[PDB]
Amino acid sequence: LTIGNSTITTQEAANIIVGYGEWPSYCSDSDATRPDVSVNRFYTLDTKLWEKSSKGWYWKFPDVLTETGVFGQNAQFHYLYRSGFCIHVQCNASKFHQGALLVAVLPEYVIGTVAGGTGTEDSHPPYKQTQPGADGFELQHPYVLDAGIPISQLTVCPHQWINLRTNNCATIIVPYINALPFDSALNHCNFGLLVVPISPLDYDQGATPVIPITITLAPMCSEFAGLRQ
Amino acid sequence: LTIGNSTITTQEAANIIVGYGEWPSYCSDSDATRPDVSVNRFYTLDTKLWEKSSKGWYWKFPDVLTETGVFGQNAQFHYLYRSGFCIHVQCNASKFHQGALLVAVLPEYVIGTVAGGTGTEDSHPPYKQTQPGADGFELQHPYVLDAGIPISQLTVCPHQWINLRTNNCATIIVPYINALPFDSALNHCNFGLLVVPISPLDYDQGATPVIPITITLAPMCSEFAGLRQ
Amino acid sequence: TNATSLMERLRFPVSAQAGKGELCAVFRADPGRSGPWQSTLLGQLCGYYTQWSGSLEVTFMFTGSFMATGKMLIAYTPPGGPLPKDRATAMLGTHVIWDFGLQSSVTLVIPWISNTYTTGLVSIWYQTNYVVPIGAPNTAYIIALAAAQKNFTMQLCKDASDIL
Amino acid sequence: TNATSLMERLRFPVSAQAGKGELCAVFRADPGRSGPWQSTLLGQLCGYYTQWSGSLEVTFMFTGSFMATGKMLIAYTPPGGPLPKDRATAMLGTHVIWDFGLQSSVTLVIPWISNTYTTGLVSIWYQTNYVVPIGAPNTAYIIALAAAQKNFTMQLCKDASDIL
Amino acid sequence: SHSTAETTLDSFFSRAGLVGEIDLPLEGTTNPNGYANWDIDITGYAQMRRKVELFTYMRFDAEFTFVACTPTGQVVPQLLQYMFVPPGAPEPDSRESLAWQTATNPSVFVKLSDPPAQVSVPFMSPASAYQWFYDGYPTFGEHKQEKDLEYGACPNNMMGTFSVRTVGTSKSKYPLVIRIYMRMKHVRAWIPRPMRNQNYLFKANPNYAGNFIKPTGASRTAITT
Amino acid sequence: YGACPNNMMGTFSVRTVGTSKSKYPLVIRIYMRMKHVRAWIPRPMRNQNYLFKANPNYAGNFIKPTGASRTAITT
Repeated sequence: LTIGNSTITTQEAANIIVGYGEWPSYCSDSDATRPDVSVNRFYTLDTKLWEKSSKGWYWKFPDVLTETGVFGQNAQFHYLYRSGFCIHVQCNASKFHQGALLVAVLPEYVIGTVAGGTGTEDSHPPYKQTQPGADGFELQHPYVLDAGIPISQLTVCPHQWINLRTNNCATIIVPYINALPFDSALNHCNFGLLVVPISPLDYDQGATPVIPITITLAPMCSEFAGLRQ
Repeated sequence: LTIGNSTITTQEAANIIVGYGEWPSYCSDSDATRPDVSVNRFYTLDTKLWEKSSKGWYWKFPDVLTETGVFGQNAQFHYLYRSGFCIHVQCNASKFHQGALLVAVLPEYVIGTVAGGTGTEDSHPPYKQTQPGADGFELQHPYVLDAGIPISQLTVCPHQWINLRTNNCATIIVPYINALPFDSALNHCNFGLLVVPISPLDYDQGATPVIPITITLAPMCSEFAGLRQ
Repeated sequence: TNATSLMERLRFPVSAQAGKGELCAVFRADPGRSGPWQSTLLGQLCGYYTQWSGSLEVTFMFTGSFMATGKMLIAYTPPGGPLPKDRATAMLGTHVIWDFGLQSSVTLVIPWISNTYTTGLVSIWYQTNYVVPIGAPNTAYIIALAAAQKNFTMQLCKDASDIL
Repeated sequence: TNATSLMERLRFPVSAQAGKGELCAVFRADPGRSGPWQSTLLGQLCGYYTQWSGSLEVTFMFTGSFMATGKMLIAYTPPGGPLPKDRATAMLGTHVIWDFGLQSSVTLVIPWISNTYTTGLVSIWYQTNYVVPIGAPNTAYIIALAAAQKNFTMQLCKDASDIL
Repeated sequence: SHSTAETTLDSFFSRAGLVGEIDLPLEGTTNPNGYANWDIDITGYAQMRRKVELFTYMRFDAEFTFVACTPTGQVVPQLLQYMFVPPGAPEPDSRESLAWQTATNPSVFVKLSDPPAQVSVPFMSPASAYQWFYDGYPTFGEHKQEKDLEYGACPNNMMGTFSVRTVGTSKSKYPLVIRIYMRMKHVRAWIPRPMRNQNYLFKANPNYAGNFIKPTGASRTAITT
Repeated sequence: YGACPNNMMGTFSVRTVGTSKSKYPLVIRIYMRMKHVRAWIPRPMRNQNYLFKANPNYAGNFIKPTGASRTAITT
């Protein structure tokens, strides 16, 4: 893609999947400024440690981007925000590497904490358990994903499978999907990113024990809108 | 003017003066993102105390707007800024008020501090003397304007005279005038605003001793541009 | 609240003693919540309903003295955000210039739209203190009036009267 | 069944130690009977119904090493007939050649039709043991997935839940 | 809903609200003669009065239902008939009054197993619209030298009354409770009046108390929100 | 967090009409069914039993849907 000073090469001979094949539409109800010069540069999320004992990572959107990045600082001005997400997952392995990673996006993924004892009596999640920042937290038991959701039923939603054999990278376009076009920004959780490997990483001794996995995102439809309050 | 939810009434039967009658032009050299939704709202500067003993006010542009206002906070992101200025001076007086105010704009108005003694030995201006913030400072001796510049020679530059008799307000359009189209933003002083009354305020006892004077500005040509550094 | 001061409820005065201050913050546009809203006919109307969503405009007509002059400034705050701290804080947001010679130019401009206290309020701040010359009174009265727009609707009817 | 080994339920390994043997016999395609079928969404769907008749296909995608080579063989057994005794017994019936370079060529071929245990099952047998050269790992993982065809239908609805 | 037809005036105002209970006990002092007369008063109940006081002149049709039951909620095999007396005919005073013989009212023979009958009366008021308080002098003469008691009186504005009685020569042996549900169907606005803010003290006069109150004083100061 | 004072759909009010107290004991039964069904946002169908109705919390000791199959070899 060549727009301005940006010059990158990607593979256009992959399986590009779009959710239900429908771009977001604009609302026309009555119930009630797009800078893309220094904001359109591609952002690379910090690399995760893909390792044999790695259990997976989860991220709440756009909760983790409310303040952390440039998206955070220019969302600190506008009360509302809505844009498309460019999923960018790539596999970098040699002829001696094995594995199979499953990546999916689940709208309205509810988080569940731990609650032991005979009597059901739960408290409210604290600040760090609700948003741990960029540090993240490794799933203790991904077989039901630390939330009572077993892996066997994650396929019911639009999904795709990652086989590192033929692809070198995968790009997924998920449109701005929501039940209410006018909704809160810092309150409602639109969706979350779950990366659950199926085949654990396998390699003989001598190779690099960690594979650098890259996550990149770009605003497909930058629209802050809203009003100053 | 009716653009969106804005609805104001001004007088279009006044003396509208434009500097040399020439809009700014764009540069085409090689020596080397305009939000107007929540920034286009009209900004009213804090009212100054027009009084009999008032000597005048001065302001450095865009030095006082680097951080103080919304213009400040959205200029804190872009390294450069350039826009037009809408001078908005109005006179509100009764049938028993007298006076005559002289308002002019002087490009590259150098500030001079006090230096007494037989031997010329000057230091550098400190932070508060260089920019006093929004507090301002009243001129001690405006007859030479506390800078060795006598009032008799201020007429040499494009000027206009304020007679409160016929007008109720005055609007002046000064274009973005500069010798170098590519210049620093936080270093070079483009110009300054000087308000030197000629006829001191006069009124009999019983009326309001202070007249609320309003200064309003609007970006005629919002262009942040620049690069993130 | 006492019976000995119920006569001046209808109108409120403006004083010249205040300089670059703040007169009053108009309460949140909630026809259901008690207060000045319920005294209105529109508030009594909405008192029999449950939900209400819309954008409100508050018009002011200037009633100062003949030779009085000055600039008064109206600004609206988006919902969610708190009350502006200072006149500068109100100015750095959406701002509308009001001249005393033009009465009805006021229009509703929305601050910003987002894609997702509970509701925002509109506030007035003293840009310039009220000034009159010698021989003119230093106080006046201002009148506030509100109306309903086309986008004001209710969907559900239910019989619920709190008084009496 | 223990809680200390519930993590590896999702995937199963393949071992090179086995030579010309037999990995596993896929259970009878009965969405109603308990087992792996009920864990599936289709099994949970059919758990509220009574009868189901159709022909099923089981697809496998190969996930061995890059330099790994070999031939793996899939064969289906008609209903009524018992489990084949040996790899030769499986070969003497209907047989389908599966190459590791071609992924989706697998198709459903019916053994025979007659004119008249209860139902037959599909089984996999080790034609060639998994071989890798020096420096390559000797184990891998394989994924199994099933889908529904057009000829899959139910005629009667009835409210019957066993859990809970 | 999505359709605006559900949110119209018909559904906004169509609601059968309680107007009152008719007390006809086995023994008592109010009506020991085995029958009672209930005048139709819209100002008697506060909420319907508060609803109708928004307007002055209007035009609607009236439908009445008589729901009768015991205080225990059970039914008894007793013969009852609902008969309305026109204003022209005088209200019955005795159990054997001739007002019970109005031929203009048809009769229906049913049992308590049948749900309560439905009766409808149109707008039969001599005037074109309702008026509960009469401003002026009912006398159409020059007589203003005596004590004018007619001020506010209107001997012509009665809409009639209902006559529910126990049919039969033998006295009823069961206590009964009667409930009546009202709603307006056809509503039109002709002359608007301000909707009342201060509570009324009497129903037949617009008089008020000498100690007025404030609708609400929750807002302690204008500064605080 | 998790509270919604706006989501109540209302409630039913069944009472004994009349001033006198009812002298009979009663039992009331209610039958429900859905007529017009449409699917908008699918979610996985629950496998693990819920412990509470107002929260999605679960038990600390998870179970297996079925373990009838002793070995993969046997059918």
